[PDB]
Amino acid sequence: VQPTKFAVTVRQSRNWADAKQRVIAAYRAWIRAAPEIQTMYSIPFPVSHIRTRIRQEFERHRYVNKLNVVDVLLQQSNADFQETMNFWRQQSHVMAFFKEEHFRGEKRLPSNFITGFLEGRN
Amino acid sequence: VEPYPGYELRKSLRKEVPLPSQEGTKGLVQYALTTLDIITNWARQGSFWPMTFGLACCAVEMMHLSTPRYDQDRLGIIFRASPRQSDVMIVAGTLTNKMAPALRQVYDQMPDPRWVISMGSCANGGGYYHYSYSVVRGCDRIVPVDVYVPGCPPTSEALMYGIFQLQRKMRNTKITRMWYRK
Amino acid sequence: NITLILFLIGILGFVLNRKNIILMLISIEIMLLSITFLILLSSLNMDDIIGQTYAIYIIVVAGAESAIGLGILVAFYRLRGSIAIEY
Amino acid sequence: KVEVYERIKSLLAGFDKVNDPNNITETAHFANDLGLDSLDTVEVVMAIEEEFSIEIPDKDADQIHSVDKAIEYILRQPDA
Amino acid sequence: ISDIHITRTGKPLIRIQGGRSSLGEHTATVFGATGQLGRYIVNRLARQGCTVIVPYREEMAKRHLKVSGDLGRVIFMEFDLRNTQSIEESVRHSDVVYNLIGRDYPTKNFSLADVHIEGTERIVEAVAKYDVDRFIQVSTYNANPDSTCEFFRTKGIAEKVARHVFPETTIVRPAPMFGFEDRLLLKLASVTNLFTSNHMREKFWPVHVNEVGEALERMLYDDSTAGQTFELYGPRQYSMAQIAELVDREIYKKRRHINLPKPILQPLAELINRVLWWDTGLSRDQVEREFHDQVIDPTAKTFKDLGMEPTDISKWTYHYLLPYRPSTYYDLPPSTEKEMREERKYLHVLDDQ
Ligand SMILES: NC(=O)C1=CN([C@@H]2O[C@H](COP(=O)(O)OP(=O)(O)OC[C@H]3O[C@@H](n4cnc5c(N)ncnc54)[C@H](OP(=O)(O)O)[C@@H]3O)[C@@H](O)[C@H]2O)C=CC1
Ligand SMILES: *P(=O)(O)OCC(C)(C)[C@H](O)C(=O)NCCC(=O)NCCSC(=O)CCCCCCCCCCCCC
Ligand code: SF4
Repeated sequence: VQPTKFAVTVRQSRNWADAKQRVIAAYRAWIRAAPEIQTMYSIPFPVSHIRTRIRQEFERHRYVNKLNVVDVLLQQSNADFQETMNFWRQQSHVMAFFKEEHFRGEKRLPSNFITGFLEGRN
Repeated sequence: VEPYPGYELRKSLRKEVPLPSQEGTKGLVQYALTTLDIITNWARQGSFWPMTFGLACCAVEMMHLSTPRYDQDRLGIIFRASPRQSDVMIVAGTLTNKMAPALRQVYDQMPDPRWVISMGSCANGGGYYHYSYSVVRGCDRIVPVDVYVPGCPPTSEALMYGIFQLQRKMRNTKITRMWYRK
Repeated sequence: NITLILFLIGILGFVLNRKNIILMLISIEIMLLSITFLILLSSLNMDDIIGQTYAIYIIVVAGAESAIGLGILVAFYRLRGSIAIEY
Repeated sequence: KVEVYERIKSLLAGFDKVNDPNNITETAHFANDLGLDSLDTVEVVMAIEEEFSIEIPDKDADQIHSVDKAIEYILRQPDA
Repeated sequence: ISDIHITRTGKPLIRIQGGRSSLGEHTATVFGATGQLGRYIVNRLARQGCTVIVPYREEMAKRHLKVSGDLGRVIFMEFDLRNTQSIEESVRHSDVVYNLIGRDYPTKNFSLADVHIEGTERIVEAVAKYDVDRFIQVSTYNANPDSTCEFFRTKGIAEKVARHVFPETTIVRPAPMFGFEDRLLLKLASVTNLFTSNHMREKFWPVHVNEVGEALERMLYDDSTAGQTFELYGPRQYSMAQIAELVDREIYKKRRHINLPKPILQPLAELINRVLWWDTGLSRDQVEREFHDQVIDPTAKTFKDLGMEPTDISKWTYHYLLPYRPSTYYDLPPSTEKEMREERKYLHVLDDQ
């Protein structure tokens, strides 16, 4: 806020009820900003595709049961959110977040044993 | 079955034209086009305006080329702040990953004809920071480079030698004769 | 004759314009120039330097009133943020 | 009002995370009746916010957990 | 699809799949790589750590190609199509040769037959002399040696010459391609007026230049594409008018075509090509080409055979034409009542400054 546009002072969560509000607050800001993110970096994907990525990022950490670890993830989310909504990231940075735009594909690991073996460890 | 009817006989009348590097000027229309070639190249050499992307300590040696001892202005070199007014990009410094998008952007904003001079070990292949997590291992990963100047830092005279090489490159550039070949 | 046609152009500026208030200021400038041009040409026909003097004071006054009108527009725009009429 | 509900069906029925369509009521809940977990609910309120073109505060959004709660909330807000 | 590729002549290529520094094992020559399509095949090979031989004419034109590969991967060769030594010096080490040399207009130095028929014939003869494994010859849609249109005709004989000298020639027939630096989307989007003597009624199936470049790469990897023929086109048929509708729909500008009649435009098109020194987009055989309508051969391999699904051009107009839509404040649509009301919360002039 005061230092720069989307700056959030680093604070610990008081309890699990406090943490959950921040996590939902963080998700709400992210998926709300998805229309702006598309037109601001000229992303060649629909807001639906972008918003799915937001949920998966939040779902990788759905099973965390440690309060200190949540505070770390919340601070990372605020830092990524600020550097996105401020035009500090470049199209290369945001585009790299979408795993489909790598010339070797998104399925960058072998499907099963025999496809990886026939190609040579993937 | 001789694809087209005269295919077999036509293999003996195929004129073999010389390569541009070993071609000559004979006549008047040829001579005219070399004259414009000389004239247009003399102007490119005579007003050599670099856009100094002075990333680090190589910019100090680059800055010493405009000072009284060497006085690049005596040869027609004027440093330009924006890529719009510039003909040559001198990458003089370590190109970090964080900085590479900016370098590509200013290269894209340079009008043709344009050239890039990589100056210094860092700009050339990464230099002392080749094994760093934050360094591009040579600006030729990002932009095409016309001349590489070695040294960390190259001396002011070494930079001048590279600029002379690029001028000699312009002086041998075929423009009106290249279109005249094809 | 040209001066008459110009007065119509300034007149026609008010007929055709529903929403451009800046065009209203410009159409007054066209009318005033048209009337000053008429005085100048007539002053030439009647060999009268007073016509040229009258035209000089119209240029002075019309220049003075353009500045007042722009200042009034600036005070207006400071509060509204638009010179567009919603119509 | 009733005009809000007919717009409410336009997005919940289009939502792909509903357990079964036509399960929507005038007072249905996202969690108990419609089988929506936490974040799917966050997304539904965000879709309603877009329809009425009014931003919803995070505290107000937490209060909204049912189809009726949203219908009541949008009416109170002047923008629509 | 693996760490081993065995070439037509048997060479085993043990390959380390990766990025810039990896070992692709292939040595490729790409003729006409300095044009619109040559950048996508050269880029695809070099970034896999394959050696790409690039024969060029203008030095300043080929400078962007070097960025694709690691050090020592993109190799430049001075070449003329009438210098045989240069053609076969560029080819004797390669295991695959792409012929992308074409031109839509005749020049003072090259007739359409000189660049296409005689051009291919010198290259294909070099390919057979050194036993190159794969010779992929790029051609045109509607390629037919019985066509009145010299473009289509000279693309027809060159197919027959290539297949005669080198029976395993792979022929690729692309439809007009769109994309970055294309001559379809930007030509419509840029030139103020077009001299089209057919009311833009020629139809075709546009295909992304990216997919053609990717397809060319996929033929290298499968030995089953040799001796085959590939018509390569997009999913849906368009016409120059319908695509112009998309272009206008994206840049907020109105297309204007003069549409002079054929008996008058065609000789004029000849004059302009013989007095102007660049591609004017207008020539005698190009005016004739606009009456023809792309007819797809039914006995030719498609993207299906390569495992690809072309995208429709209307999916790409917004992406490729976004930098051409005006974004000045003067051009936004009128403010909503929501916007009119919020303006009254701000001072709009600094009176203290
Ligand atoms: N683009 C399209 O929509 C279509 C293209 N094609 C074919 O696709 C292939 C590639 O197309 P595209 O990349 O767009 O074409 P471009 O015109 O962009 O490039 C053609 C290439 O041919 C080279 N070339 C032309 N004439 C000669 C010559 N006389 N001697 C040596 N080299 C020459 C050019 O080199 P330089 O730059 O030095 O002139 C250039 O690299 C060509 O074979 C073309 O005919 C056919 C159908 C549709
Ligand atoms: P619902 O019951 O479904 O789930 C509620 C929560 C998530 C609280 C779980 O039930 C739960 O108990 N979770 C445990 C604690 C927790 O939520 N962990 C904190 C995670 S915060 C997090 O994951 C932040 C990631 C943000 C990433 C955003 C997208 C990436 C940035 C780039 C955007 C696209 C390019 C511009
Ligand atoms: S090459 Fe040496 S002198 Fe030049 S910028 Fe890098 S470290 Fe500094």
